[PDB]
Amino acid sequence: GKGVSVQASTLGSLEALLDFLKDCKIPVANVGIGPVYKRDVMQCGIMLEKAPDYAVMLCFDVKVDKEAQQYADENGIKIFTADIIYHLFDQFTKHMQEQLEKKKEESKMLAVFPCVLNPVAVFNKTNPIVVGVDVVDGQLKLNTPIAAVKMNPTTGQKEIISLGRVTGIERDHKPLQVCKKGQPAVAIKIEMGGHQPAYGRHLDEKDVLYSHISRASIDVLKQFYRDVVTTDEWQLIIKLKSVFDVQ
Ligand SMILES: [Cl-]
Repeated sequence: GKGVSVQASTLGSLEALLDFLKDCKIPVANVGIGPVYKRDVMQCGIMLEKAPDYAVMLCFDVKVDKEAQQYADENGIKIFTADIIYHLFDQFTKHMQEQLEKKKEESKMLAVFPCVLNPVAVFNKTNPIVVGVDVVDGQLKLNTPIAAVKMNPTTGQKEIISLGRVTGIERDHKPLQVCKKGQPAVAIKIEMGGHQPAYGRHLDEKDVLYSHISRASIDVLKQFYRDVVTTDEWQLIIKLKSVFDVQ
C-alpha cells in the first residue's frame, strides 16, 4: 500500500505515534528507529513515485543527518520534525492542504463556475469588451470564460462565440471578487489574447451570455470542487451542457 514514512527515538514512542496515526487515518508505508539517514529518505522516495503527497517523513524527537536532509532537499522529499506528536500531525495536515491548493492552481483555468448574464448596457465594444450585466442565474467569478450562443437565421446552425475571460468586476466603481445571482447589475471586463469579438458586429447587446463550460471543466469541478458547488449550480451546469452540446 501507499503511505508516509515515520521515525521515532524509541520503540515505545514509535508505537504511540503509530497508534495516533491509526486514529488519524494516516497510512504508514514504513518505519524506522534512531537518527534519519539517506537510506530512509530513499525509502520515502520510493513512495514519491506512487504518491507525491505521501512522500514525506514524520520524525519525532530524532536527529536528522545532514546528508539525509540534503538528499531530501535535492529530491523534494519533505521531512517533518517535532518535539511533540500533535505538532507532527499538524505539520502533515498543513502539508496535505498546501498540496491540495497547488493541485487546484494547475486546474485554475479549467474550473469554471456556471452563470448566465443578461447585458444591461455596453461601455466598450471590444479590446476590451466591457459590459454592464446582471447575473440572472448561477454565480459570476473572475477569470471565467464567457461565451455567447446564437444561431444565424440563414444558417440555422448554432454558433458559439467565445468573448474571452473576465479580468475585472465592478459596481459603482467598487471592485468585486464575484457576483451572485439576483444581485444588482455590475460592469465586467472581458479580454483575450489576439483578436476579440466585437459588439454591434459579432454579437449584440440582446444576446444572453453564458459561462463557457467544457467537459474538462465539469470533470475539474467534480474533482476538486464538489464541496463548494451548490445544488442549483449543478442544475445550471446540466442545463448548460445542452446549450454547449457537451457529451
Ligand atoms: Cl474553453
